[PDB]
Formats: sequence, structure tokens, C-alpha cells
Amino acid sequence: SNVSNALVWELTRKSNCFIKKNKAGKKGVFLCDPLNVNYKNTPSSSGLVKSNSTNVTLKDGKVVFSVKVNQHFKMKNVEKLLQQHGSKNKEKLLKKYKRLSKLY
Amino acid sequence: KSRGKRSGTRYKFSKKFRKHGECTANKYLEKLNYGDYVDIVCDSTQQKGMPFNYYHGKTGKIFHITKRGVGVLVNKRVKHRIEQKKVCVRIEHVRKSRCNEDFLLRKIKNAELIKEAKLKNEHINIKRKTEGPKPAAMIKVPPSKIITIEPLPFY
Amino acid sequence: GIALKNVGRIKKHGRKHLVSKNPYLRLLVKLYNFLARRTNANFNKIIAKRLIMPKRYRPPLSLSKLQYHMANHPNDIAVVVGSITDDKRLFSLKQLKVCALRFTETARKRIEDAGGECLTFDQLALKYPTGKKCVLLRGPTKARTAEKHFGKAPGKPKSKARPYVRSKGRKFEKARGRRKSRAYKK
Amino acid sequence: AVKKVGKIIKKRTKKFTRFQSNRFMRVKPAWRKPRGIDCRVRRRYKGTNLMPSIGYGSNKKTKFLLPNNKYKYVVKNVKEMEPLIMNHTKYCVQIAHNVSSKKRKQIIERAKQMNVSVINAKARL
Amino acid sequence: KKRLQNKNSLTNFAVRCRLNPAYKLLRSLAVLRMRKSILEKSKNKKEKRVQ
Amino acid sequence: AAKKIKTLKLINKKKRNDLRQRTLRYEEEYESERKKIIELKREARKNNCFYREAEKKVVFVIRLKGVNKLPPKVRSVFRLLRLLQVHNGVFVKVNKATKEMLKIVEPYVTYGYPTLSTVRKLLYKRGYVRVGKVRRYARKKIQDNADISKHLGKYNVHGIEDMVYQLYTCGPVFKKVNNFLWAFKLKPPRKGFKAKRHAFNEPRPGDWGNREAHINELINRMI
Amino acid sequence: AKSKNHTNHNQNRKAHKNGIKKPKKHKFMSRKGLDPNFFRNQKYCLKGIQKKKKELKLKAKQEKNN
Amino acid sequence: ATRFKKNRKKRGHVSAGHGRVGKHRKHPGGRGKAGGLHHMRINFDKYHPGYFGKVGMRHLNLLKNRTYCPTINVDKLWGLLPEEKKKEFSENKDIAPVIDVTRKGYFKVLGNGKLKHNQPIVVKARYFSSVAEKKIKAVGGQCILVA
RNA sequence: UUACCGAUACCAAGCCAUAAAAAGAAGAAAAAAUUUUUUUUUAGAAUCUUUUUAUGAGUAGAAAAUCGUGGGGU
RNA sequence: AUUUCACUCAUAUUAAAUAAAAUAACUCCAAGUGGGCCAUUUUUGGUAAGCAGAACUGGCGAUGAGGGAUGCUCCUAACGC
RNA sequence: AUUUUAAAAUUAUUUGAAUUUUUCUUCUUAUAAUUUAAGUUGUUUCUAUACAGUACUUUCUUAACCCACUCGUCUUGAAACACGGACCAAGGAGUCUAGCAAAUGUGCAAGUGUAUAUGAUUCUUUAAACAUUUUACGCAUAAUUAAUGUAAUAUGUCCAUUGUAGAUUUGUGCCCCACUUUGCAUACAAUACCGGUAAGCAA
Ligand SMILES: O[C@H](c1cc(C(F)(F)F)nc2c(C(F)(F)F)cccc12)[C@@H]1CCCCN1
Ligand SMILES: [Mg+2]
Ligand SMILES: [Mg+2]
Ligand SMILES: [Mg+2]
Ligand SMILES: [Mg+2]
Ligand SMILES: [Mg+2]
Ligand SMILES: [Mg+2]
Ligand SMILES: [Mg+2]
Ligand SMILES: [Mg+2]
Ligand SMILES: [Mg+2]
Ligand SMILES: [Mg+2]
Ligand SMILES: [Mg+2]
Ligand SMILES: [Mg+2]
Ligand SMILES: [Mg+2]
Ligand SMILES: [Mg+2]
Ligand SMILES: [Mg+2]
Ligand SMILES: [Mg+2]
Ligand SMILES: [Mg+2]
Ligand SMILES: [Mg+2]
Ligand SMILES: [Mg+2]
Repeated sequence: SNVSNALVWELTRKSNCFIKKNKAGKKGVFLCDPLNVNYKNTPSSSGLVKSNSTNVTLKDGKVVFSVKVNQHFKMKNVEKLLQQHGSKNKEKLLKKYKRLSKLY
Repeated sequence: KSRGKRSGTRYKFSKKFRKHGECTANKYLEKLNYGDYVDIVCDSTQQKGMPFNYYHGKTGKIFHITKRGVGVLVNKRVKHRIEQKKVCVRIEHVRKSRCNEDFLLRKIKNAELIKEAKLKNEHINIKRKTEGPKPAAMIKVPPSKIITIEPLPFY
Repeated sequence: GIALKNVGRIKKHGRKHLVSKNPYLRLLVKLYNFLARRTNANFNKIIAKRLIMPKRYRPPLSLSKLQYHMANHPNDIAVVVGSITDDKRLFSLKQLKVCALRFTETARKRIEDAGGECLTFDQLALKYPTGKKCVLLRGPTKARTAEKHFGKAPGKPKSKARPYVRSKGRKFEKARGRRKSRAYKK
Repeated sequence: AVKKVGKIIKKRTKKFTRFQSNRFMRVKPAWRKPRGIDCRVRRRYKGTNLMPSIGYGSNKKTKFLLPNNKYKYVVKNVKEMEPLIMNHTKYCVQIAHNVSSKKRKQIIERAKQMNVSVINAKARL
Repeated sequence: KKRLQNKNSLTNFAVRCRLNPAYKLLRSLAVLRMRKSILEKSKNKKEKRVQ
Repeated sequence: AAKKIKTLKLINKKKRNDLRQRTLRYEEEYESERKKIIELKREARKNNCFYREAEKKVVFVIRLKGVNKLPPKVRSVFRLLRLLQVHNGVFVKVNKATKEMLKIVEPYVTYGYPTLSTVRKLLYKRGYVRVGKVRRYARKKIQDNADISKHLGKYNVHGIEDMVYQLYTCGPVFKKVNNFLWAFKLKPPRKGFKAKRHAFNEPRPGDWGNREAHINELINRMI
Repeated sequence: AKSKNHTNHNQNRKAHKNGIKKPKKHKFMSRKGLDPNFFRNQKYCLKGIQKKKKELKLKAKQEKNN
Repeated sequence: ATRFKKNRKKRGHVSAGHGRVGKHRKHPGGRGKAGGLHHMRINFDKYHPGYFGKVGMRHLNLLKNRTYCPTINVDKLWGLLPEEKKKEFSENKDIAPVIDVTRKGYFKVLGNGKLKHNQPIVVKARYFSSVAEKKIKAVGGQCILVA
């Protein structure tokens, strides 16, 4: 009753510990959130503000699937996971996962 | 150096040629109300109630009326700002304005016009039509009356 | 060049954004701004403006005053864009429905007792997004002690402004220029 | 003059050097705005150094784009590299000047995996 | 609405038409006037002289 | 919604139709008036009497002098007119007060009787208009009739043609139209001025006089 | 030292920047030091009127009550 | 804090904001109150009218206590009771609350404000203003002088 | 009498800032390949984004936004 | 004279124009400034002065740009890139 | 991601008219397309079948055309035959406290501030943080008078003084309108009443 998403955003629009902004080349403010699909500093994409998020991260070596209440998992498998707990965004996530896979 | 109440007033208070004497007895019968506009024209025949040099000519609303005293709200431009000044005068210097009554007449006429319009349901313009462009005219002039002109030689 | 006034740019003399960093308050202002922009019902805009305003221009509204205001129309909801304080001077409190930015605890308690309703701004919005059957009330702004020093300065004739003094009594600004007997007066 | 390349317009390639920075050693080129009466620069006499002004600024749209068309992003660590996985066509990595060689190499490797351009890959190469 | 060019009316026929619909008719009339052969004009001269 | 849209379209079409007819009427009038003038002249010639043409009702005023080194009264007059830049042109309804104002700023402006074609040209190539809530105007070029049909819809003057007509001869709604029109930001003359210091009526080459019949020419030159 | 002791130059200009501020012209000017006796009479009249109004209101209230 | 001080904002300008022609010299107008009644008389007149001169009687040994008498208006008297108790009192026209105004830390009762009609109040205090007393009585209450 | 040259003034167009004004809490577009892959994006940060128009001299001075240095908590 | 009722006064051309008239009022808090100088015109003292002293307005001062070869003030015109 | 739409215009059709008898004659009934709408796209080269070259980018370098007077400074006015400055590096100037002020932020709000000081299961940080005894004082809530002092409608009605403009509302015919309806803040007054002082009376 005292805490809501908008409020949270307001609190942490500036003062985050995931916000990293390029000092050289001023345009660009990134969120290093464990639940950010696109690493933008927007309340409509950030994991801290959004109640339900299903981001794919790298964490420590192996690619990890994160769900929001917080869950952690591990292409077909990823798709299945998405299908299970998930409510365009999915496509984006899939794309991201592909990219992640490429990295070792 | 010398700024008295009647400084630079050799001509402003001086009565006009062949119009000295005193203020006429009928001038005191001029009726005034709480809202009338009034010109302050100083008759230096009556030294009592003499307003300051500046207010001679300038008009203003009457805000106060006494036995023989008339209080007038006169706008004075003071450097950066025009301010209201309450000048307590006598009747001898106070004269009723004329513009106000010009306005009044117009208003009266306008009312009549309005009434007339109503009588017949019509769109009659009331606003004063200022001197605009002259309409097309055909002026009949005989060749006998048209007198030709040429610049005059020097002498 | 162009012979203009202040050249081109149109002066706006008022607040633009709240300087305040109060997250809740910011949220509220955002909400009301949104309301203003979508539904130009004026009321919303006014509310937004009030929210934006500084603390002096949200003077506290006293419960008694509120009651007085409500005295004509009942059941409609008085909205106060500031704090509402209680008044020991009042004996009875009617069934009031009041939306405020802030209730002092005691005032709130009083309202509750009256069997009334205390609404926050969000609640009000939810209830009445067009502000139907609402009545905007303000506290007495120029009743503030600061304002008593303003206007024509004490020294100018017929001015009713409080001089800035140390204390009060004979020894303190009550002689020359304050009585016919010591040079002048006022 | 103006330096068009792509749609990228640069209005003023020349640096604005301090007045008289070329006359006394003690005065560095770093722009300082002249004050005080009789400046000549302040007064904008024909033939002197120009004063930087807001008119010179680049279009809001292409501003911090480099010749590559990518905003430069400084990278100290793999973790930081990661925010640009979904942005390889818009931000280009520069590895911090103070990174040790092994770490730099690692970063470079990561970049290649990501398809992200590195603007300073050759340091300590 | 995003500002586009500002299109010369006097030239850009379509724009002109949009501005003033009757204009087309006027243009047509003008064209027709232009069309008529010079012989007729010459003939008319005599008439004019007479008048 | 679709139905509503259709209705709107229909209305627009109707308006356009109405506009066209109006335009045609105006055209008919213009020629007719000219013809009548000629006839009148002929009549005058025939009979010893003279025919004076009606004072041209409107006057087009173009600035000459700059912002600097100008009296306060003159500046005020300029402001009133809506002439603020060195080559700002505007239409002014010739009156008594207006005339006086013009006289007061005589040495700083060139003015005269614009003629219809010239006016039309001005409207077309240089006609910019104020689109927005009062005191926040935004200078927008006309191009479309729907841009002016919002503000001048109450006064039965939809379309540029109507506006032009109004400008040409002081109709029931001219002042409003003038107000709506942004001050004509004109070029310098393509053949150049004679001399901005001297008067047009001066025997030597000049400008700032009342060039009643050559104003149009000037406008054309600097269009 | 000899100095420019007086000038009214630029003063006008200065005045004109904020413009010659006209009097605010309030509808109800304070009738304090203005014509006595009459003003007290006026006051009395006003009071009477107020009283009458109050009485009327009371009557209305009574009627409502029944 | 220093970082948001204006001087820091003026740092590259020559006169530090204190004027080029009229410099910033130490104590120009004089020291402290200075020429109050001489070169600064006008200011005194306009902002501090009755500053100069002494008025009235001396009072060599004051002792503010002797004269201490905190006031309360009747308007605030019923407020001095808790809400529930107040309600009870309102309900029961039969019983009237006594109030020890001294016990609540006030020495004088003044009469600014209405009191609820009919409701009798018993007021204990050291001082009363005539009007306050009258108000109390009108409502069927009494003032009982205390010390 | 023309013609021409000629400003940081004027006009037309762009871009920058300032001011104001409109207005804003869900979705596949194209190309390259050979019906399916690949290449780009797939926006919604309220002092924010999109667009619009006007405007831009400046000492004394005032304000705002930034920038940097020594240390502190994070 | 005040108050309450009545009837009834042009109004979208808006009680004559015209008006980038609310960029207005008003309140507060302060800064700098309070040596000025020049030009046309009116002008006082002075033989006169690039002299001293004034009036209306514009400038310079705070201001560059084009012209006046050159110039703080003359003319053109005030300046984002 | 629906005002790059809608219309205009144009092309080929289809129905009805018109006096401007016209291969651009106009309106209009319907349908497709196109651009004169609805701010530049296309074709062919070239760089180039290159990893840097002599090309391309850019830094520096002189040239050259045109311009450009030593900065700071006080001054009506400085390039001045006004002063300060040979050069360079480091240091080098509106600060801190007391009380007051307005501004704004914040908490609480007829109160507020826990002052000293105590208390603790407080003791690297702990010189802070927490807690406040199982009617302290400040400022404010009342003013005014030299003063003994006196102290704000006035118990008919818990009601909340009267106007004129005034936000918001309530209705009538979702912003303007023209009425009603309520009358915030505030401006402008008017009254009451309180303290003082006149004046009139006066135990
Ligand atoms: O205004 C919606 C919205 C909703 C919500 C939610 F309801 F989840 F809290 N939160 C939003 C937030 C949020 F508060 F930060 F989450 C920001 C912006 C829009 C939000 C937008 C609507 C457009 C799509 C993104 N959410
Ligand atoms: Mg004389
Ligand atoms: Mg100088
Ligand atoms: Mg110098
Ligand atoms: Mg020439
Ligand atoms: Mg400065
Ligand atoms: Mg100095
Ligand atoms: Mg500037
Ligand atoms: Mg000095
Ligand atoms: Mg100076
Ligand atoms: Mg100049
Ligand atoms: Mg010469
Ligand atoms: Mg001249
Ligand atoms: Mg040279
Ligand atoms: Mg000197
Ligand atoms: Mg010296
Ligand atoms: Mg030396
Ligand atoms: Mg030295
Ligand atoms: Mg140093
Ligand atoms: Mg404060």
C-alpha cells in the first residue's frame, strides 16, 4: 500500500547501483539489471520497476534464464521456459539468448 | 532654488484681457455629484481655495463635496509612474467638464437608435464611423468655371 | 533586427516544475499534470498548479474554516491542496468529506470522530477524475507573519506594516516618527 | 569551414584556442572566455579568434556519433561489456586506458563474439 | 504536423488548385482565350476603329 | 467512427463547392467593377463633368528604416501597425486615425494602393498565417484551406481567395483577416531602391513617399 | 570638482521601460476623512438595511421550519 | 555548502560581482549602525520609524514574573477538554465541567470568541476580562477566582 | 538614365540553443539471399520523447545548466 | 446615497481606429549604478572653444558588422552557427 | 504503427448538366491507378575486387588572398606619448561564526524545538545513535498603553460580521457562451469590537 512501481522508479531513476552512463560520449545511460531485456534506463523495461520480467542473463559463464517472487533456470529449452512463464518481447528475448550463446 | 506655490504663474493665473472683475453669480449654481468629471480652471480673483500651478487645466473625477469645497482626483505623472492626487478646491476654480456630456448625448442618441432597430428587428451600426475613404462621385462642372493655374513669377 | 518586447521569447513568471524532491509528491504532480492535459476540465489544472506551488502558498487550512465553507452545500467533497489543521475553538464537527495533501493527526482524528472521510489526492482523483461535486479551498495566505512586513514600509503614511524590531515595549521603535510628540508620526 | 562526411555534419573542426595563447607561454590553448574592457575578442573585431557559441553545436540526432556512427562507450570490464549485447550497431567499445594487457585481450575477444566494434584494439598489441 | 517544404502555390499546380478550387475553371478560360486565331482579332480591329 | 469521418468528408466537399462558387462570383465582380470604371470615365469625357475614382480603401505599407535611431512615437506607431523588421509589409485599412499614423511614420515607410493581382501574389508566395491559441501564434504558411477555416469559419471567409477579396476591398470582415495574416516578410527589391533617405515625391530619386500606383510595382520587384 | 549637477536626460526613457503605471482605480475608495455627518448617516442607513435583510432571512427560516 | 555559493559561480569574472566602477571597499557606509540620523537618516525613517529618542517611564527593577499572566480566550476553553469528555458534557446539560485554567498554565481569561450556547462552564482563574466574565455568565457559567 | 558591385541588415533552406506551443502512459517494416534463413532496427528515460513557430548584441550585474580539483559516505 | 427588485442597453465586429495588447498586474528578495559623454534641433553664459550649462530624442557608454581612406558617437544596420 | 491519411491534381474509363463549342472545356455519379499531392530519388561510374600508397581522413607546415594594434586596468574615451606586466613553475583573494531576513526544501503543526541534563544490555567506529523520567524555557497562540494596567461581534446562534469583483462547484438552455447556484485565496472598501488618545457625560 506504501510501495508501487511508479514510486520505485522515482526512488531509483537516478540513484541505482546498476546504472552505468558513458562519461566519454555523454549520450547513453545503461542499466546493468539482472532482469533487463534491453539495458535501457526506462521504467517500462527495468527489472526493478516491472512486476513481471523474464530476462536472459550470462551471470557466471553459463547462460541463465531469470524469471520474476524470483526464479532461475538454464534454445529449445529457453523457448519452452518462455512459453511456460511469460506474459514481441519473447522474440526479443530469444534474439538476446542467441547473441549470448555466441559469446564464450 | 525658488519653488513656491505660485511660481512661474505670471500668465497662468492672470485674468484674460477685458475679463477681470470677479466670478459670475451664476457659476456657483453649477450642480456637482460624486462621480462627475471636472476641469480645474483657477480664477485668481478668489485667492481662497486656490489649487497648485500644475492642476490648472487638468480634469478629474469628483470624489468629495463640502460646503464650498470640491475634492478632485487628478492624475499626476511623477517620473516613472502616474499617481492619483486629491486636490481640494473651491467652486470658483472648479468647472464642469464638457466631454462627458458629449458622450452623454451620443449615448442618448444610440439608445433611441437601438429602440428604433428593435421596433423593426434590424442590424443598425452604432459605432462612430471615422472619416474613411470617399466614395466614387461624378461632379458636373462647366468649362467656363474651370480656372487654369500656373506658378507665379517672382517679384 | 526586430523591434519587439523582451525580443521574441514569451515571459512566464511562475513555477514550472516543483523544486521539491518528495517522491510521492512528484508522483502526485505527474498524475495531476496528466489529468490536466487529457481532461481540460480546468479543475485538474488548478490542482496541479497548487501542487507545484511553494509551501508558503499552501497555507494550512483550519478545520473550522473548512466547516464554514462547507456550510452551504453538503455531501460534496472539499479539496484542500495543503495541510489541514484542527481547531480547539470548534465544539462540533459535521460529517465532512475532505481531500487534503496533509492532515495533522489530531485533525484527522477529529474528522474520523465526526464520522467523516479523509481522502488523499490519489483517492480523490480515483473518485472524481473530472473533479465533479468538488470544492477547492485555500488557507489564508496573506495572514502569514512574513506578509505583515511587506507592502508600504512603516515610515510611509497610512501603512500598516510591522517594522522589523528586536522585541516590543517603550524602548523599541516607539518614539520619533511614531507619535505627534516626537517629530512626526508614522 | 563545415565538414560533411556522411549525414554527419561538423560545423567547426578547428579548436577554439584561448586568446593570446599563441603569444605568451603561460597562457594555455584551453578555451577561457575573455572578460574586462577592451578585449577585441569579446568585442568580436574582424580578424581575431572566435568565441565558442551555442550555434556551433551539432544536430541533436548525430551529436556524440563518431565517424563510425556509433556512440563511444568506455569499457573497464566484461560486466560492463555486457550492457551492449543488444546494441552492437549503435555503441562501439573503447577499452579503458588503464587496463592490463591480458584483460584488454579478453575484452577484445568478448567484443568479437558480440560483433561489437573496438575503437582502440591495438593498444599493447 | 511535421513541416514539409512549404510548396509554392503560384507554380505547383496541384497546391494552387487545393488553395482555390475555382482556379481550374479560370485557367481553362484563360487557355481558351489564348487559343483563338489572330485573324479574328485582326477583323475585330476594324470594328473597334469604327466604334 | 467511419460514418463520422465520411460525414466530415462530405461537409468538407460541400464547403469546397461553396468556396468555388464564391470565388467565381468574386471574379465576376472584379471585371465588372473595372468595366464600370471605364464606362464612367467615358461618360465624364463625353460630358464636361469629371469623374473622381473612390479612394482605394486599403493601403499596403512596407518599412524602410531599421530598428536603430528611431523616435519613440514612430516606434509605437510601427508596433501598432505590426511592422517590426526593415522589409515587413502589411495591409492597413485607410481611415482618419490610420492616415494620421502613416503621416507620423511617413519618412520611414513606403505605402500605396496595392492592386488586386499584386495582393493575390503576396497572399500566395509570401502569405504566412498565425495558427494557435491567442498570444501563442506560430507563423505557418497557408497551403491548405483547412488551416484558415478554423479561425475564420465564423466570419464566412473560408479559403485564400475569400481572404484576398477581403484584403482588396474592405469588406464586412477585413480587420480580422489582416490580424490573422502574419506580417509579410519581404525580400529586398531585385532592381534595388532609388534612395531610402529622400521622398518618392521629391524631384530627385527617393522612396519614403506615398507611392500610390507604383507600390504594386515595388512589391512585384521585391516579391 | 565641477560636475554635471543636473540632467533630466534618459529619465523619460527609464520611466517608459516599465511604462507610466496608471492608478489601479479601485471601485471603493476609503471614505474615511471624507464629508462627515453625511457619511455617518449613510453608515446608519446601511446598518438598517442589513438589519432588515437579517429579519427577512429569519422570517424565511421560520417559514421553512413551519 | 561552499559548492553552491554564488562566489564560486562568479569565479572567472573580474570584480567577483561587486561592481567594476564602484568597487567593494571595507565598511563604505560606515561601521555598524553608523550615520543613523545623518547620511542614513532616510533609511531609518522609512524602515524604522520610531527608532530614535526615548519615551515613557523608566522601570528600574522590572522582575517580569510579577507581571506574568499568560492569556487564553474563552473560544479555546472547551478545547482544553478531551473530545470524548467534551461530547459527554454536550450530551449532559445537567452537569457542568470545572476548568482549572491555572493548572493548565494560564493566568488570565479573555473573551475572544463564542462559547457553545446554554452549556454552562465553571471557570477557575486568577484574572478575567469583564467581557469574558459576561460571556461565561450569559451561558450560565461562573468564574471562581483562584490564587 | 540604366546596369552592376556591395553587409553580421532582408529573404529562402539547414542545423544549434532559448522561449513558448501543440501532444504523448504497444506495433513488424524493408532489403538481401535461396517458400525459408540472414541483415538492421522493433522507441515510450515526464526538467523525458516527438513535432511546431518565433527569437539569438551586450559591460556593471543577476540567474541557470554544466565542468574540473582535494577529501567523505555509498 | 446606499440596498433589493424591475423593465433593457451595440457585442462576434467586438458602444472610434490599430495593436507578436497578459511578454500583464502585483508582491518579495537582492545586485549593480548614482564621475558620464556625443549627435540633430531649441537653448543660457561666454569673442569663441573638441568650453561651461540646460531642454526633446536618439546614440555611445555596454556594440561589433558594411560604408565614411583612417576615427567611441556620422550614415546603413544592430550580431547564433 | 492512420492526418505520407482526407482531399487536390493527373491518367483511362462511367452518369448527368452547363455557354466560356473548346484533343488541358468545366463541374459531378462512381472505379482503379499514378504525382504536379505527401521537403530527392534514380541510373552509370569511381574509390576498388583496397587493408594503406603518392588515393582517402586528420594533425602539424609553411605559403598565399583578405583581415587583424599589447593584454589587464581606472576611465565619457586606451593601440596609446596612461599605469602594471622580461619569462616560467608552484602558492595566491567574498571566507567562517554570531544574530536577523526573505527565498525555497523538509517535519511537525496551536503548537513547535527534548536546552542543559539524565537513562541505557551505549562504548574499535560511538565525541553518534537511541531514549526522555512510572506545567523547564524559547519563539508562537493577543494586542495595546509611559504607565497602576486593560484586553478583541456576544448568548441572541457549534454559529463562523456586510459588500463589490473572484477560483471551484450545483443546476439550466466538455471547454467557451447567457443565466441561475455557491463566494476559496486576494484586492478593494464598510462595519463591529479591543488597547490608547480626544470629546460628552460622570460616582
Ligand atoms: O503507463 C503504463 C504503465 C503501467 C505500469 C504499471 F501499471 F505496471 F505499473 N507502470 C508503468 C511505469 C512504471 F511505473 F514504472 F512501471 C512506467 C511507465 C508506464 C507504466 C505503461 C503504458 C504503456 C506501456 C508501458 N506501461
Ligand atoms: Mg513663460
Ligand atoms: Mg570601453
Ligand atoms: Mg586596453
Ligand atoms: Mg543605390
Ligand atoms: Mg559579465
Ligand atoms: Mg577592481
Ligand atoms: Mg545573449
Ligand atoms: Mg563613483
Ligand atoms: Mg564605465
Ligand atoms: Mg552603433
Ligand atoms: Mg574622410
Ligand atoms: Mg538618418
Ligand atoms: Mg589591414
Ligand atoms: Mg580621465
Ligand atoms: Mg594609478
Ligand atoms: Mg614595467
Ligand atoms: Mg611581476
Ligand atoms: Mg596555481
Ligand atoms: Mg522559511
